Amino acid sequence: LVPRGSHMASMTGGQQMGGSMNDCLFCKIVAGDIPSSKVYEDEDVLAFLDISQATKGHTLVIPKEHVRNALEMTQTQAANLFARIPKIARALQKATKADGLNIINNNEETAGQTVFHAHVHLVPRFASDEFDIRFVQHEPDFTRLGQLAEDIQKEIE
Amino acid sequence: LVPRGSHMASMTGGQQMGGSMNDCLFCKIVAGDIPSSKVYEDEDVLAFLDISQATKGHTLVIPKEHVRNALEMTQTQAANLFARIPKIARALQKATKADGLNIINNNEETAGQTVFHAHVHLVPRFASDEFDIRFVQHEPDFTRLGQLAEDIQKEIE
Ligand code: NA
Ligand code: NA
Ligand code: NA
Ligand code: NA
Ligand SMILES: [Zn+2]
Ligand SMILES: [Zn+2]
Repeated sequence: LVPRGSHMASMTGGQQMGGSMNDCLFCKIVAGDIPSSKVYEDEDVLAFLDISQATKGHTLVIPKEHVRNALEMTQTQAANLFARIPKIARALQKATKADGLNIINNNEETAGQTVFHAHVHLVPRFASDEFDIRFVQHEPDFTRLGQLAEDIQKEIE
Repeated sequence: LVPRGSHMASMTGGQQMGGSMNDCLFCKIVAGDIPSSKVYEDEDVLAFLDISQATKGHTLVIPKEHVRNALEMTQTQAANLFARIPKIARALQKATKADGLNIINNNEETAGQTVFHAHVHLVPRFASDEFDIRFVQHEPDFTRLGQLAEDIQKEIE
């Protein structure tokens, strides 16, 4: 596991905020210091087009309150961030006439995270894209699978 | 857009539930009719290992209440489903000693959806995987990008 230990430690991982994180591009966008291509904003959340446009309409939805990623969120932070996502996604699909949509949150560098303020990608999909998720499949060993589930249950409890 | 029109139509897309959806494998799992490799359960949510194990510990988190996908959810449905996800993800990461994690929801067939009961994938990542997300990048035309954001804003409002 990743090291912990801060005068601002959070119970759920990461740091509590003791106004914004420094050297955080997304905090600077929230503060209005740096411009973004905005599509939605309310008291808790900001959504803007991802400038790299993995597909047409690719959007990031971020909390205004800084948190590193979902691995470090409280249930309240996660509930607040995602409550807005269906409404934004419906609008994105309508505007782009998309056939489908992927919702993606990446946590830490091995999962592709490079900006350390939580962001949820909304990636419209068009029956055409160079965008893709490689979901490989394996045949389960049910005995090992049962033991893995037991191990994970232990950690929740 | 996809056709609408049902005696059980939902305001947010899809159908309201008028006890469970028939011919739904995930509803049958929720009902306890079909077994699953469970890792977490509460009043609103069930999480179990995905039998295909895209990576070690790959888990699906589903609402007990049937809804097709996030495109058709209410804010309450989305808030309830994702509130539990950080806690489950932390446990999964601890149990597997994962270096990162992807959180993914796929909506409709072009985005990879094949089971039509909403499910959020938690995909542990290990610095090793054959699992991958292909996030292609493009250079923006800022004038077109600004018009696209305007169009999307129009649909939210
Ligand atoms: Na935290
Ligand atoms: Na990311
Ligand atoms: Na609905
Ligand atoms: Na899926
Ligand atoms: Zn930030
Ligand atoms: Zn169902």
